[PDB]
Amino acid sequence: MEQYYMVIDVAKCQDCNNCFMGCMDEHELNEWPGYTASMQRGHRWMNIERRERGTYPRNDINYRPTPCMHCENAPCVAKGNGAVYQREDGIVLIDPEKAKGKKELLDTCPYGVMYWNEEENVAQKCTMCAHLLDDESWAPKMPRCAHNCGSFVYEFLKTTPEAMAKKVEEEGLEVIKPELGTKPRVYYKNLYRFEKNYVTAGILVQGDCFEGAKVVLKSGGKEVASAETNFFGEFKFDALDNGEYTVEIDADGKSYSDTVVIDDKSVDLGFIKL
Amino acid sequence: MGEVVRLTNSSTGGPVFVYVKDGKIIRMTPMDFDDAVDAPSWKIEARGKTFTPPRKTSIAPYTAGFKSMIYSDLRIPYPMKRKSFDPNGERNPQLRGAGLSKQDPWSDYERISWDEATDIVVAEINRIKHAYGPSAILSTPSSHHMWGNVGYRHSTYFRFMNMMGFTYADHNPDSWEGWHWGGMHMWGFSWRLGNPEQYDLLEDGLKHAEMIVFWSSDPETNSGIYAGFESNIRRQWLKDLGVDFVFIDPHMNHTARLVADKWFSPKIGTDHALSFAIAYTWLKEDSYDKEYVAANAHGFEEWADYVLGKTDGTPKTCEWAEEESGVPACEIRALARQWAKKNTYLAAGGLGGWGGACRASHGIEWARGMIALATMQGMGKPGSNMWSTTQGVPLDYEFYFPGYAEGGISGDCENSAAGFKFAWRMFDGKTTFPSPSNLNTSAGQHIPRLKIPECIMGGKFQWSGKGFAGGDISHQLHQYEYPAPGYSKIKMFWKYGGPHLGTMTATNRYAKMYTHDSLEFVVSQSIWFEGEVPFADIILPACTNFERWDISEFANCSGYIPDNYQLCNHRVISLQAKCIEPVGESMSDYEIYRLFAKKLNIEEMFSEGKDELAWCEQYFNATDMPKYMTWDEFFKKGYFVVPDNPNRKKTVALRWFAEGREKDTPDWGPRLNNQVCRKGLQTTTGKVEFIATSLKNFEEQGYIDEHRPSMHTYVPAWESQKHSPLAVKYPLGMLSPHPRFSMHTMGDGKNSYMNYIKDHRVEVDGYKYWIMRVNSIDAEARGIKNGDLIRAYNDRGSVILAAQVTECLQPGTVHSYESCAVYDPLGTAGKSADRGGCINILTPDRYISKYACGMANNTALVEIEKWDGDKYEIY
Ligand SMILES: Nc1nc2c(c(=O)[nH]1)N[C@H]1C(S)=C(S)[C@@H](COP(=O)(O)OP(=O)(O)OC[C@H]3O[C@@H](n4cnc5c(=O)[nH]c(N)nc54)[C@H](O)[C@@H]3O)O[C@H]1N2
Ligand SMILES: Nc1nc2c(c(=O)[nH]1)N[C@H]1C(S)=C(S)[C@@H](COP(=O)(O)OP(=O)(O)OC[C@H]3O[C@@H](n4cnc5c(=O)[nH]c(N)nc54)[C@H](O)[C@@H]3O)O[C@H]1N2
Ligand SMILES: Oc1cccc(O)c1O
Ligand code: SF4
Ligand code: SF4
Ligand code: SF4
Ligand SMILES: [Ca+2]
Ligand SMILES: [Ca+2]
Ligand SMILES: [Mo+4]
Repeated sequence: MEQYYMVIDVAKCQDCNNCFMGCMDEHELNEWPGYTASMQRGHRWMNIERRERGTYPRNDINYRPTPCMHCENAPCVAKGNGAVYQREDGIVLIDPEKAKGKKELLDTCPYGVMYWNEEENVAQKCTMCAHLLDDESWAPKMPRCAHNCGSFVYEFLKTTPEAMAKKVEEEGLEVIKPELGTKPRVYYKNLYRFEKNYVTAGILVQGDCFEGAKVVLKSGGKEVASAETNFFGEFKFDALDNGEYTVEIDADGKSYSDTVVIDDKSVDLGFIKL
Repeated sequence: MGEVVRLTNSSTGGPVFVYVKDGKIIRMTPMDFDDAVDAPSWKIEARGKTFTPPRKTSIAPYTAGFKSMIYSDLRIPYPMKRKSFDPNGERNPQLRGAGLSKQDPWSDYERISWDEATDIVVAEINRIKHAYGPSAILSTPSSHHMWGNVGYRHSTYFRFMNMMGFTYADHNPDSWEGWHWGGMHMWGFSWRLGNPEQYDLLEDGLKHAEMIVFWSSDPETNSGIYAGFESNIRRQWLKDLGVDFVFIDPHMNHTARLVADKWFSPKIGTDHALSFAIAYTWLKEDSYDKEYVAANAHGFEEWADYVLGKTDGTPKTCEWAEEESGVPACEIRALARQWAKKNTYLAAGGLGGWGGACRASHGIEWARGMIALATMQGMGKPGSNMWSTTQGVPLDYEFYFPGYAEGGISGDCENSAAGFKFAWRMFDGKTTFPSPSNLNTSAGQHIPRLKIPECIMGGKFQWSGKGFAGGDISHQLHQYEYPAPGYSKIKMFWKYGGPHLGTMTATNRYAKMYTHDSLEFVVSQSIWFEGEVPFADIILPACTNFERWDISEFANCSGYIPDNYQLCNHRVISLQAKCIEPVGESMSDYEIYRLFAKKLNIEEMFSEGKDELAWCEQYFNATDMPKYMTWDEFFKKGYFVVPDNPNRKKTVALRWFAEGREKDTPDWGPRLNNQVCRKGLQTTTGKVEFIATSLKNFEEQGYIDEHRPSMHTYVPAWESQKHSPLAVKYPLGMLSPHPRFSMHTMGDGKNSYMNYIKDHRVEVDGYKYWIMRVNSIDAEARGIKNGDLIRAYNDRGSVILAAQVTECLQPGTVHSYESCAVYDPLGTAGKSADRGGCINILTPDRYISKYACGMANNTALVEIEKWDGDKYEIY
């Protein structure tokens, strides 16, 4: 009993929106009996979250394509009163007809991935193009997002829970809101880009960017990370949890250290003139 | 009634497989190759790895949602006539755009049949030709078009128009401005309008690249052109190889946002200050290829003294450059030192040339600054060149297949590149003939696209060059006038499309020109009811390429961009199948023209008895395709993957020049007569001229032009923050690059799916507003918050926009894409604030220089504030 899984590499999203345009292309003007009515303009079955970090000039930005998690322990199946069901292959689907007249369904979602269709008076959302996955004719054998990507962000697969579990540990795959225990089958690679923060700076020596300066990050006094500054005299420690840290710098025997507070924000220490 | 069928077609966003059922398009997707019938891909062994492309094509966003454009409710329904227009009575020119002025465009028109619509246009055509002559009939499409070689403007449009009128509003080299009116004088490449060749650069880069400087380059967003996201994996390869990526762009563009190792954000119009400071550093530290320069440069000694500040008294230091651009001196110097000691490729622009930086008030010096830098580092030798990572793919340059620029069925040897090779293959001087124009030529009459408003409203104009002056370096210097000697002023305007309000400069003037009483008749042959269309007297519905038969190659423009199919991972030639019947009462441009040809009594000559599919087969036979398959086999398969050519010898771009030997690439130039024993550049000396001999001649002949000196120097940008008096009122520097989610106007608006993209348009109280990115510091200072409706304005007009607060811009700089398809005046057309998002209402219409008659859009000074809701009817 093989199940479907999807892996999204945040580090590779450029927000071109090929996914999103892919659903729309597949669902806005088409109706799929047994799966879903036509999509409503403005809905985001595929919601590409955008998050800028830091401040000019050492800022950055990352994106998190967010479809349906089709979680193994689905809350809306449990509280959907039969209007939502789970297939053997892991896909979680809304019954297009049983769901009509029930706006309450949207609230059974911790991820808020379902949208209310006015014309159809029903909740709608990600179906993982089950209609396409259930049809041999669809040669690609994968959803429209993944197929429309030109950035190699998506990894669609159908394997055993064991094989997926093995992949998760090798690649350090993560899920959104693990603490809720819904167990999403949509995993994220390099999720720290979107969920965590960093501290950066530019080291100068005698007015010029210094390369090879040794930088160390500490929390509680113990080294958390380290690196040497590049030719722009910069360093960047990402994947940091909120808290206080100390940055220590050694260049040409000249040392410098300062504290940094990470509070759901990334910090640019600016130019450090040594 | 039937099953789903997979068909093929293409677009400006890449080829696509089209699934059709019961006469309706179900979906459009990228193409999967079938290794059982599609030839194997190329391979590049480099630095211990084997690089080969994905067995698939890719598409752009606007192509992914293209279906919503085909079935758009803003699609022109049927022939339309302006109610207030009476051919035999009151023409009321002053009422053109009246509906638009009362925010009710459609109400201005009434439905009419194709028969009556064409009869009306024909009556106008014949009246005007017998009273004033064909030159009194003005006409112009625009830079881009629905994909398809046979139906492309260089083909169908020209073939018909050349047999009818006419006075062409020749297009300014928009894409190349800086390189065209500037770089060309420094290194030639006129046949590429200033851009460099790029042959075999991918392998050279994979083997030798250590660093790439993306200057005014966003390969992801632009893809060079027409290439979806074909190059994304190539930079991934480079990245994984350890190659550093530095981006210099006022805006932290999309490529930078993805793989930047460092980002520079120079104030608008200040890039050449950086190039000058980098050169100064190399001269002060002897960190450049002297041997190279000593052999391949002209006037470098004098230029060196300028860079060193001996002759003007101002050494071009990184500090001096920081004060000009806002970019840290130390960072400028560190980049200079790294550039000098590492194998660095200069990615000027997204194509290998181009770059929004080239069409701005400092466009000429930026272009020359890029050539200067790449020259000093010995471009052409292994590990050093101008390469933007989008071209240089090892495709079979020996296989011949026409790009749309080669003219298709027109065979116009002067207004298309048919003369190079296609014309000779397509026509036989026996059974099929070309359609030449004795008017759209230098000795005839044409007018500048950028100055159509002045020609119409002013009745007169004088300028330099005719359109794309790629013939030779000095062709752009030729002087012209309107009306041309012996020719007549414009009486009629036959528009093809209507994007100028969002794509030209200080565009309110394009709206104003339509009501001038000198304009007796305006016809609009377009697809969507948008932009300029609501100003016409008669509107004719054309259809997209998905509703007609055509043929084309993935991203193949050719002509002024010879072999640009090298932008893709594979050469994909596909049949553009008529997937569905034309929508509503529209028809293909060719059929429209065929109908006119019939009523103009020139049907036989125009069509030669062929329909679109007939012309496609003849087109097919004039290429190398027959070597691999017959028309029938091709028509059936739908697409063809050109086989790899493993054994051909590699000829890296400019290496022949670097090595002082004969030109050996497949480039279309320099012409033999522009070289001594076919060595050297097209320039007189055959070298890179820091002091351009051609311009020195021009200025010595009496054409004094302070903003285009013969010697590449630091000419302060006439529309920058510290050099223009305007900065007092409008302190913010605005750049307006090409739209991320649309191929210019083809994607935006039209009630398409692209309008729902978060970073394209923001819905506010029911209306989806265009976006303007503002640095948090400037937003904060104006009480502006993310999502607020703001008013961007200057002496040229006002535009209402949705604010996007960001860190991706140096404080003092604002960003808002151009090419908005929606013109939606809040008051009188051309006299009030637009909320459609036509940012080009605010760009400078002043020519780059007195004689460099190109657009300088990307350096515009504006002021913004929270919109108080007024309509600002003050223009
Ligand atoms: N601020 C700023 N302004 C710029 C630039 C910049 O960087 N900054 N970029 C400049 C550059 S490079 C360019 S190339 C110009 C783009 O200039 P263009 O004029 O703006 O842009 P397009 O959107 O391609 O417009 C082509 C028109 O032809 C119509 N059309 C397309 N296909 C067909 C067809 O098959 N049949 C018919 N009947 N009509 C058709 C379309 O609907 C459209 O209105 O913008 C320039 N302006
Ligand atoms: N999605 C999409 N792709 C397109 C197009 C489109 O409309 N939409 N246009 C197609 C066409 S016609 C062409 S000609 C090519 C254009 O290809 P390009 O000319 O390569 O596009 P850019 O010119 O790089 O536009 C400039 C980039 O430079 C920055 N920039 C603008 N002005 C300056 C400046 O003065 N200095 C510096 N340092 N940076 C600057 C901007 O932030 C932007 O990311 O794109 C093609 N691709
Ligand atoms: O945008 C440019 C690229 C290719 C052809 C053109 O005519 C053009 O203006
Ligand atoms: S198509 Fe790929 S790169 Fe584009 S926004 Fe979606 S995941 Fe991101
Ligand atoms: S993401 Fe929401 S809609 Fe999807 S399965 Fe989980 S709880 Fe149900
Ligand atoms: S899997 Fe299909 S329904 Fe789900 S976001 Fe992707 S394209 Fe949409
Ligand atoms: Ca990113
Ligand atoms: Ca070097
Ligand atoms: Mo262009």
